[PDB]
Amino acid sequence: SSVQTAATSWGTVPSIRVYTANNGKITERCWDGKGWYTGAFNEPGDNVSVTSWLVGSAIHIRVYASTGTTTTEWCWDGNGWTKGAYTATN
Ligand SMILES: OC[C@@]1(O)OC[C@@H](O)[C@@H](O)[C@@H]1O
Ligand SMILES: OC[C@@]1(O)OC[C@@H](O)[C@@H](O)[C@@H]1O
Repeated sequence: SSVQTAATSWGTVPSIRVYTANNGKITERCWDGKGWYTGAFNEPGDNVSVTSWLVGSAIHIRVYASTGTTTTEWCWDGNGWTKGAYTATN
């Protein structure tokens, strides 16, 4: 019924990313210290989770988008979103 969210953050500002699964689609809202805005992530999914990590000054984000029993990993590594290698046999 209600939307389903996942959130991650990094640094001291901080930067925050909030992913919302709604009606089969996952979108992204972003905060970098100035106000909330809509991010570049939009992919199919009924469920979302996220994790992120820093390597020095580089942020790496992994978003896990699921529809049915299939989970697709999406990867941010500084140069746009790319499909990750994650697989599972659910
Ligand atoms: O604009 C900020 C942005 O580039 O930050 C990294 C990712 O969260 C992207 O989806 C997002 O658009
Ligand atoms: O750089 C992308 C990648 O290798 O990062 C680590 C894991 O998230 C993998 O599934 C993914 O393909």
